[PDB]
Parts: sequence; C-alpha cells; structure tokens
Amino acid sequence: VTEFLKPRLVDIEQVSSTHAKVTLEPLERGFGHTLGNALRRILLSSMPGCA
Amino acid sequence: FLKPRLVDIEQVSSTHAKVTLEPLERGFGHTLGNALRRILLSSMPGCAVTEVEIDGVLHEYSTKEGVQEDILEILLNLKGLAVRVQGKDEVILTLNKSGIGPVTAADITHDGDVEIVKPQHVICHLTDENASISMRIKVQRGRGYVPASTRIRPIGRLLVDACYSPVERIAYNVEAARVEQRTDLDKLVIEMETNGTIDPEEAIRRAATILAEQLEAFVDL
Amino acid sequence: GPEEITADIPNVGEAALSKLDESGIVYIGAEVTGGDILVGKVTPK
Amino acid sequence: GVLKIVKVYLAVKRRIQPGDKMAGRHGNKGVISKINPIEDMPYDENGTPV
RNA sequence: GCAGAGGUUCUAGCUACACCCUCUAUAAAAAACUAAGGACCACACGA
Repeated sequence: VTEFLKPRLVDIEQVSSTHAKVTLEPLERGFGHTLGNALRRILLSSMPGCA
Repeated sequence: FLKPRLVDIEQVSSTHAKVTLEPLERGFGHTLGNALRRILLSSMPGCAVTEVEIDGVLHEYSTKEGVQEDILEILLNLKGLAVRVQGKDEVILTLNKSGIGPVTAADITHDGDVEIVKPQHVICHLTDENASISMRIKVQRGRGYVPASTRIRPIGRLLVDACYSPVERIAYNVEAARVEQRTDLDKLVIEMETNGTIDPEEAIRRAATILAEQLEAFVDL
Repeated sequence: GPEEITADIPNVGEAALSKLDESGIVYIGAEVTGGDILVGKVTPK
Repeated sequence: GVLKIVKVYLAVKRRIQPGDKMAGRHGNKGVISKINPIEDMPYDENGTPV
C-alpha cells in the first residue's frame, strides 16, 4: 500500500542555458500539483544566491 | 536552514489531533503545510471495508425481515465504520447479532490484531424477536478511493465502495514560533481530522516519507 | 414450431451460461454487466 | 400468439459522473465538468473543502 | 477461394460483408472458428 509510481525523466528539452523545461511522465494523481507548487515556492522564495 | 521536528502532538480529541512542527523560515511554513495536507488528503493508507456477505440476503437491494432498514443502508453504514488492522493486510470480520437492539460495531467478532476504534458506530437495528443477522465483513488495507465498479464472484457476495482514507479534514496554520532567540521563524500546526484508524504522528511521518521519496526522482540521498 | 426458453444456446461459451440457471433464466441477485445474457431463448431453424 | 413473457428487472446504480446534469432550485443548471480530487478543493481556514 | 461438394467440430458451413484446404464430378490426414431483418402518430422532456 506504501508503493508509489515514482516518476522517471522522459525528455528534458534543453533550451539555451538561461532557460529549461523539465517534465516527468508517470508521477501520481494530485501529486503533480503538489510537487510543482512545492518546487516553485521552495526555489522562488528561499534559495542561497548572490545579488 | 532549520529542521522541523515533532515538537508537540496535541491529541485534543479521540478522532482528530493537533500536530506541531516548530523550526521553519519564510515560505517553508506554507509550502510544507500545503504539501503535507495534499499528501495526506490524496494518499493515506486506510483500512476501509470493501466486501460484505450477508447470511441470507441475495443481492444489494433486497431486504430481510427483522432489520430496521434496507441492506443498502446497512452497507452504507458499514462503509462508515472506522477499523484499523496491525498485522494482516486482509481480514474478514464476522458480525453475529440476535434479538431486538441496534447492531453496533462493538459486537463484531474481532480477531487479535483487527480492532474497531468506534464501537458505537451503529450498522443496523434488529426489530423482530426472532431476528438474527449474520454478516461476513471483508476489510482490507488500501490507498485512496476506489469504487466497486472499477475493480478486477458468487451471487450472494455484496460489493461496497472502498473508502480507504483515514483523514477527512486537514487544516494547517502557520504562526510565529517561540524560539529562545531568533526571528522569522514560524511553527506549522496541522489540525488533521481522522476517523480514528491512523495515529496523527505516524500519519504525518508517512506523508513526509511519501513526499521525500517522490523528490528522489532526480536527487540522490 | 415455436421457440424454447431453455439454456441450450448454440455458439456461446459456458461463461455466459454460468449466470443463467438450469432452465435458462438469470439467477436472482446476479451482477450482470454490459453485453451479458439474461434469459436463454433460441429460435427454431 | 405468445408463449410466455419473462420480465427481468435490472437495478443500475449510476454514480455521479462528469457530464451528469446537475442543477439547483433557482434555475442554475450545469454539467459536471471534472470530478476534482478533494486535495485540490478550495478550503477555508477551518480546512473543510468546498 | 467466386459456378458445387467434402473435411477433423456442432444440423448446416459453397467468400453470404463473412474464416482454412482440395478438384471438376471423387470425400478425408488437420488445430484458431460461425448467423447476413425491423415503420408512422401522439405524449413528455433537454438544448
């Protein structure tokens, strides 16, 4: 019951080094939004960077 | 960064508790709370009933004498009972009741591991003096909601829609912590509501394990 | 000649006839699905 | 000109589905578009999803 | 495989939209298989 469909990278379109488009095909129902929002907030509001 | 910990678990009621995570900074609070709530509401391993067999009821829509309500309402009441198992992934519950009186979940002939967390949950009311109902309840673990029409034998077997979801209402609040000396630290309190089949601490820990393993798709340990 | 209601239907499998009783009528309470057979009627040839 | 008539009564339990026509008492009618998972539902401060 | 019949199954199976092999007057070594019908008037309802 704890088994889950872990995603596997299928095709990462590498736009010029200032841009990228990463995608995952399998994942789980409702988990796509969870992971997307988690990553978006986690790297958009708190990241070690210099400016 | 800071690491949230199980600082407190306020078991306010028998069903729902109030878990507390203390160390979190800007964003983390809301992000982690929303992720945990979505993981909990999406996929939590429950142990809801999925299959019922009555002693002398042919199908889901018939009716046996001596019972207050239809067999369909009996099945829908059976779906509502909260039951948790420890060892076996699959267990069969036998319910034998006789005489006038409501048939609560307390009279289920439970095994060593399986136990009913809400014995007061009424299933059906027996009315006639010589009225006896004997049902074999099949309870198995599962994740999410799977209806009986989208699964996979005798005519006497009755299928009840599976409701494997211990949690019913997950609410989180992000408020400032009370650390010894620091600012911009928030504590996440989750007001998770369960039917009683899951421990809030282990529920939170399992949801976090699911979230962490889902992040390992492109990140090594 | 007329047609009978028995369970003797040609060019069908035993799985379909399993739901039907010995006389070719579906057992009460059986959970049939789309395209299943309920009562066996065969026209004379 | 009939021998015997057999009537078989089938009980269909039609659950709610995308496309089922749902309508209130005030003339508001609409087809259910998607059965959105509960985790995606808008929830108030109490956590109860609409 | 285009005009017919036979075959191991299951009455009958020759492309009938249709499934295997044989030949032009003779019937069997052989497993997956089978059916080609069906209007109008009224009512109510939806957009």
